[PDB]
This record gives sequence, structure tokens and C-alpha cells, in this order.
Amino acid sequence: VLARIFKETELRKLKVLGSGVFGTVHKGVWIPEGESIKIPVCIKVIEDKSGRQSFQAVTDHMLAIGSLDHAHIVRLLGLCPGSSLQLVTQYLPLGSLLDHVRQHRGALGPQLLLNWGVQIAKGMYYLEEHGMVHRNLAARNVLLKSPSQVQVADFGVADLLPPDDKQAKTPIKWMALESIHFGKYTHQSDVWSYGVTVWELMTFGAEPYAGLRLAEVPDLLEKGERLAQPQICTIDVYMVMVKCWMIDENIRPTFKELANEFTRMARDPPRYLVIK
Ligand SMILES: COc1cc(Nc2c(C#N)cnc3cc(OCCCN4CCN(C)CC4)c(OC)cc23)c(Cl)cc1Cl
Repeated sequence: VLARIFKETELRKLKVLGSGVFGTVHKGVWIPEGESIKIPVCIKVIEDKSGRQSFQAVTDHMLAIGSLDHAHIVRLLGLCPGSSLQLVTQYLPLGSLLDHVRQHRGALGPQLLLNWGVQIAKGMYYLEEHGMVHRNLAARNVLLKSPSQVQVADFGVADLLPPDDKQAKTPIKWMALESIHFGKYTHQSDVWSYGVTVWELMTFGAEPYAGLRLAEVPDLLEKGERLAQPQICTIDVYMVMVKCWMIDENIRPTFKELANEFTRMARDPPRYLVIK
């Protein structure tokens, strides 16, 4: 695939859906010139409020995000350079998997939970096979394309911005220790974030390290503390998560191994998730 470079005139933002550190997200419309059609899209505006740099040039890394497509990632339809960067995707109205599980909780049933572990790993495996480091995997950035199928969103976006060493800006509770301590991001550090994400699913959207201050999270990890075993998880599921949070980057599983292992468990869900 190949992403489109939009003219500013064929994009219109219509409503803010959210706002974080990696930009503001809008419901939008794509109006391709002269075709008499208005296509619903989702628009993420990235503005560098720290250093006030522009995004007028189409970098190799923006083209890399735009040449990826897979059933379990959100395709980047295109972008629109400018003083702020606009990223354009399909609009997925069903929203985020985090909100879904928080609302329905155990009513979702064990098959769907394990199936989603498979799908997120397959999406991540695709991204790894194409050399794309996500840098911000989390249950909030897994989106429902359908009631049963999810897609990994926001891959590559953190790299669109240069680091600011000015003295909360990054998602500490989802990050591998090597990323916190050294700013190093790899497919192996995406595996750590994957383990947190599937922990979010099995707890139905509990907050990781619920009541501790962010400053204290690295020290607890080095001392060997980890997210607790979810109530529905048998020891076999939890052990897959624990291997994801090894400080040794080389002991963590691969995305191929993770998709394989959740495939095997999804073949007999109640032997692995026990939902009262
Ligand atoms: C464009 O670029 C990017 C966009 C995104 N984020 C989203 C992507 C994608 N992709 C796709 N689809 C999304 C749909 C959303 O809202 C749907 C449900 C909300 N409704 C609000 C109003 N009430 C009445 C009903 C529910 C949404 O909300 C925040 C974010 C979405 C990301 Cl994570 C990264 C990049 Cl680079």
C-alpha cells in the first residue's frame, strides 16, 4: 500500500474526540476534489507546542507508517503536512477496546478476551516483520473495527516528535524499563507494553499500578514487583504476562510466540480464564 498526501482543502475537522500528548483527535470528512462525496475519516493533529517546529516536509518515517496495512492494524489513509501535521485514518465508531471491556467486563466471556490477545499479537507481529516499532501500545490504542475484531492504532506516532529533555510526558506505566531509563525503544519494548495491554483486558480495564505515584514505578520494577495476577486468570495466562515484563530484553517472548500461545489457549478458553 501507499499513503495519500492530502491538500488542506479536502479535509474538514468536525468534532474533537480526544486530546493527549501525541495530538488532538477529531471526527472529520475527506472531500476528494470534484467527486461529490464526503467520506468520514478520523483526523489526528500533531502540533509541536514545545519547540514550535513545523511539519511541512514528508519524512521517510511518515511514508513508512503509510506503507503498512494488515487486518489488525489501522491503516493510515494519508497525511497532510503543514505547520501542524494531520494524520488521517478510517473512523472506527465502536471506539476503544479499553472502554469496551470497562463497560461490559466479565459479560464479554473468555473466548473474546483470548481472541483479542491473538489479534493484537498478530498485528504487532506484522509491524515487527516490517521493522515498525509501535512505541505506544496500550488498551486505549486498540480499537474495535467490529464487535469481535480489533485493530492496533497509533503505531509510529511517538517517533514523529523529537525528544524534549525539558524538566508525565510519556506513558510510564506501560513502558519497558530500558525505555524509562534510557529512552530505548525496540520490538522487545513493545512486547512489554503488549503484556500490560493484555493485563488491562483480563482485569476489564483496571489501572496498572493503580494507586502509586509515577515517580515510584521504576524503583518497584527493579525491586521485582509486577502487576498482580488478574482475578480471572489461571497461572498459565499470568505467566505469559510475567515473561513480558522481564528486565532482560532477551528473555521476553516474541510476538510470534505470543500469538501462538494465545491461539492455543483460545482453543479451550475456560481452562485458562475462569469468569464467575
Ligand atoms: C487519525 O489518526 C489517529 C487516530 C486515532 N484514534 C482513533 C482512530 C484511528 N486510527 C480511529 N477511530 C477512532 C474513533 C474514535 O471515537 C470513536 C468512539 C467515540 N465516540 C465519541 C462520541 N460518542 C457520541 C460516540 C463515541 C476515537 O476517539 C478518540 C479515536 C479514533 C489514533 Cl489512536 C491514532 C491516530 Cl494516528
